[PDB]
Amino acid sequence: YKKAGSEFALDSSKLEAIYATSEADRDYKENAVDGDENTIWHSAYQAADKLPVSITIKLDKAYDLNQIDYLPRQNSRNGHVTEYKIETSLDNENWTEVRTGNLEVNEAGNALANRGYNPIRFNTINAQYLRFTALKTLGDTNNKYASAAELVFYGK
Ligand SMILES: [Ca+2]
Ligand SMILES: [Ca+2]
Repeated sequence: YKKAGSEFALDSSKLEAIYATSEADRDYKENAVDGDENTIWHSAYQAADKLPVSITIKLDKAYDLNQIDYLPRQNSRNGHVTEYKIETSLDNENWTEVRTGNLEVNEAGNALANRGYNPIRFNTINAQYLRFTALKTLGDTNNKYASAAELVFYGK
């Protein structure tokens, strides 16, 4: 039987990545919301690159949103987000801060506790744009670059 809430997951074709602070290689912003667990967005990792970095997703219409799931890159820890901010907008110009938060880490504070989908819930807000910002991340250099395999959105 279904997980409470799962019927409200939006198809990934409804999510367009319209902005990211930077990108590396072929790890395009669009890959954070292409419904493919195997493709990632990864921000750039040259000397002047640093956190924070953001990625902005446009939905096909406004929704009443109350959750996104963050899926970490599945075959490497580089860019795993550990602290994030969520903002939303109706017009891609006036932003509301909807939450900041942390994803759980291990005892050492150097690896994610949950390698799968990490739920990020917030009070329902009508929005057509959501900006996800990586404030802290893990990697072979920590707190420098972010990645995301998927951002799954829930709304009505
Ligand atoms: Ca998409
Ligand atoms: Ca992907």
